[PDB]
Amino acid sequence: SELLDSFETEFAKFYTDSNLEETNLQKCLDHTHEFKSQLKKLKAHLNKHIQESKKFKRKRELIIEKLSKSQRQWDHSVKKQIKYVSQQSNRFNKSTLNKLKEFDIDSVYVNKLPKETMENVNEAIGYHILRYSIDNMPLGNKNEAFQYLKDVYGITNKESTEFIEMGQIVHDLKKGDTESCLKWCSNEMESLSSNHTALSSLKFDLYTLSAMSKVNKELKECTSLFIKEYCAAKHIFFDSPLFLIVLSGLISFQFFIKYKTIRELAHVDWTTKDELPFDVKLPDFLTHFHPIFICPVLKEETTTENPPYSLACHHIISKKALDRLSKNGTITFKCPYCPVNTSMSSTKKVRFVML
Amino acid sequence: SKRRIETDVMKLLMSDHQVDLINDSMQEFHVKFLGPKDTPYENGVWRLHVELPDNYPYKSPSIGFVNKIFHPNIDIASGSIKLDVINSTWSPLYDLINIVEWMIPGLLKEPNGSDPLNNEAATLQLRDKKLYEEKIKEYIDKYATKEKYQQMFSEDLSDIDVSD
Amino acid sequence: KSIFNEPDVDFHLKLNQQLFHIPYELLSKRIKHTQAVINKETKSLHEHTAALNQIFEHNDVEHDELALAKITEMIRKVDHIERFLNTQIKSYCQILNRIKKRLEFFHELKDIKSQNEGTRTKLIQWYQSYTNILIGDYLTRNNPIKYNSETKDHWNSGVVFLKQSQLDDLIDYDVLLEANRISTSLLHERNLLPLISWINENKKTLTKKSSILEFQARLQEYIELLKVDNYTDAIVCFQRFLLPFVKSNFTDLKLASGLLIFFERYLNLLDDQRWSVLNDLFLSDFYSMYGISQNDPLLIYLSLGISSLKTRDCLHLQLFTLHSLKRKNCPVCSETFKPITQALPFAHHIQSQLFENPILLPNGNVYDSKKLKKLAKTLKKQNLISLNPGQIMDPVDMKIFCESDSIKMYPT
Amino acid sequence: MQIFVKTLTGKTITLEVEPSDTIENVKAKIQDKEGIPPDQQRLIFAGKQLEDGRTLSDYNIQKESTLHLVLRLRGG
Ligand SMILES: [Zn+2]
Ligand SMILES: [Zn+2]
Repeated sequence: SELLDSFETEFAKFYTDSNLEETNLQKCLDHTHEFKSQLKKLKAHLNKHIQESKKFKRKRELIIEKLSKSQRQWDHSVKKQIKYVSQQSNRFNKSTLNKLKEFDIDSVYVNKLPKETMENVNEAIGYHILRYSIDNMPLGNKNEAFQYLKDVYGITNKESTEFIEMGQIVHDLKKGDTESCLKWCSNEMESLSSNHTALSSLKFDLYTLSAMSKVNKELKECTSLFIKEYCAAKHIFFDSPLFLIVLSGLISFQFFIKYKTIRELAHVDWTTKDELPFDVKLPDFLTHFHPIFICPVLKEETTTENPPYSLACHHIISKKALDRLSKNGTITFKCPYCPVNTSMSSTKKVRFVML
Repeated sequence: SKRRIETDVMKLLMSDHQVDLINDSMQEFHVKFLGPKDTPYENGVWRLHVELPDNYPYKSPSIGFVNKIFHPNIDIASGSIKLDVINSTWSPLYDLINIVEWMIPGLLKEPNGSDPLNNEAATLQLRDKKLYEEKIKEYIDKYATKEKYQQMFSEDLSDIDVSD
Repeated sequence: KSIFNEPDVDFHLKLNQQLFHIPYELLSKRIKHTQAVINKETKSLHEHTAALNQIFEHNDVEHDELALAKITEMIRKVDHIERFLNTQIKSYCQILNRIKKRLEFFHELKDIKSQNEGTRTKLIQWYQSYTNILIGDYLTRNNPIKYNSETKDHWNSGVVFLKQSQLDDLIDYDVLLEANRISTSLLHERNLLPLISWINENKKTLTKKSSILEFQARLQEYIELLKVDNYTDAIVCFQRFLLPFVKSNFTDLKLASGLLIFFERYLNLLDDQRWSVLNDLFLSDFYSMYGISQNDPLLIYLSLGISSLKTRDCLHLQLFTLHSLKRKNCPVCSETFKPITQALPFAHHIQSQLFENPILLPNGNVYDSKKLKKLAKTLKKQNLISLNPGQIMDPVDMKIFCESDSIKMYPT
Repeated sequence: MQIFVKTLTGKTITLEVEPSDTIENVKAKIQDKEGIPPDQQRLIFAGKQLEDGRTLSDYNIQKESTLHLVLRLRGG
């Protein structure tokens, strides 16, 4: 956006070129080097003159004058340059970094994590590191990577052998050999609980790659498909939960900051402690995990203690809402959405389940 | 049931609607409203006073206009809105954002002259439908525009070689 | 214009500003040090050239030789200052490069967000790098420091993770290491020596901001000098360091003077919680000095993310059927995150997230027609069970039904 | 072309329709997918109520629009 452009334009003043190679202090260095140069030159002249003296009065006067003329120039130029460096630094700070202090992230941190649950934050980090950044580790052969992980990163979680084998077979596949992947797929095909269509497609991809610019795309597709199939087969998370949680936290930041403003503007009270007041909108691949039903009349989630009930013509409302509308099963009523009367012939607790 | 009232007020707040509580009661307050574009009520700005009964979901809210608006089914001495959906065809399913954004423009775009609340407005609506627009613009001007809302509310020697 | 509702680049810049606040502090320190020392050296050269000019007054051969010796000394001094300036420039360029790399990173983000299936993957990779930065910063922040016998350079799990993941320039990992080293020295080693050196190095800034840390450090040293009876050293330390604080604080000094021979006024003074209270003071001052966030950012992100997707129903042949349910991949249901899930609040949903075309079965469950038919077809093909034609089977509560007993449902 | 309709509660519905299709057909489709009788059911596009006589081609559509489902209101 525009602020990033402001940073990028104000930062370039630190250097003295468009290529961003030379800083400002190089002027100080060159001035000092030049000063030493004429000091050396004037000393050699002094010696040529002394050895001769063993007309010259003016020849000595030039040396005397120059030897004090050079020092003043060096002093003047050097203090000027370091000042301009200091002034430029202060100007950059004031004109650039003072537009960021308005937002303090620490103000958002409410509902802090308990101090006794750091053994889980350090356990999810291990899973994420094992899942994603395992290929860069100098693990080498097996049965020593265990010691490497336990000593460097301190990773001692259950899902370790599977990830080590996965990394090894992926690295082997990266060299073009497809014996390991084919053998593993054929072995997995034997059981009566594996997704046969995905395994068959992966086998077809391996057969096409084995027959063979175009290879790189096929190699990447086969690698990604093997990753997905193996993660599904071994009952582990394809995407680490920590990544999804952080990605949700970003969006939650974006909406919270706004809610706090509407809080300072108009003073309102939210009396339900266990539920945060505002609302957050999440992408498609972060929502449909549990069946969520919001009652039309009460605008509240539906819980096992407040099961949903279906009316006469198959609308769905809460249980306490149906109790209130038809008081303890005494009178009848119509839907709050259509003119069809309803009685105690309403079906039992409807249960929503995601397939 | 305060949860429904709180959720509806929060939904009103999180949008661009300007809501002002009175003594922070959370059950009665005021909402800013802007006229719909197409209708002659285009540049008008108004303020609504709403009050939510304690039995809110099953009892209709009380909504009125504190400014002045000309309309057959709207009072002139006050702003007592009168339409069936709020009065007798209210189901415990509509919301405050819903009620405003649906049935305030809905009533603005469909006056009914069978049994009006403003008799002179009904007579004008039945007679002419061309000068009614200039009247409404007129009354809007004298009682509720942006301004009215703002008001009421040397020799260089030679060269000697040098040592490394 | 956000792809999956993500914030704009300016919000990302505002969100983690320590990355730009710490290198600036290092730069300011470098410039201040250079300016001070170079002014001192300039003054020395000025007095040197005054003395030399005085030497040239007498037009004698011996005085001329002395002048030549003086010029040789001047050349040596200028060579020394040249070497110092070279070192300072070398240090300057690295700190500039840090901000250069961070700016390039955020510019790459902006370029990604300014161009949808192909673009989404690039954003996902960028956010993978983002979470890697956060994880590395967290690991560097709180993880015991392991000393190196070779090259005697401190290192940690966060440092090696950053070095290996090629995110070296995006995190300082050294000012954080210094904070960790001093804090663990205070908490466990009880050394208290590194804190004194840090205070001595940064005395002017503490005095300008008037933080009560130097006095507290001296008081803790004096108390530690009385747990083991060294009365002469305690007295000399009192008279050398604790005296100049009479104007600022007097009751504490009087109490310290009273503590000279060993009353609930003394359990606090000799308790062990004072080691932490000196750690908290030091950490608050350090983070205020550099600009580091008072809390671990990863913790804030987790706190928001867990409560943002916690639902009400979120904690309450056979193998394939059990794996067929789509509720067994909730990121917050996993055994790792369960206690945090219980601690954090629920979520506020204003719309019902459900599936497309529900149908209700006689038992009392509502399913999706197309998904249920696909599951029946899959079960029939792989021979997990024998079924009559035109029949469906429900996963939970093992049972079979026909298509004539499914009633349409209308969620709202 | 597929079009979206937003209801009072908030639920968004996607549905298939042709430019030659009548508005009565759209109301019948919404009846099938919601269960609300078409007589007490109105649509709103660009702030204008739609009549049964006119078809979908009378009002311009960009093949991906956002209609609004509305109930019946009357003064008195
Ligand atoms: Zn119904
Ligand atoms: Zn869950």
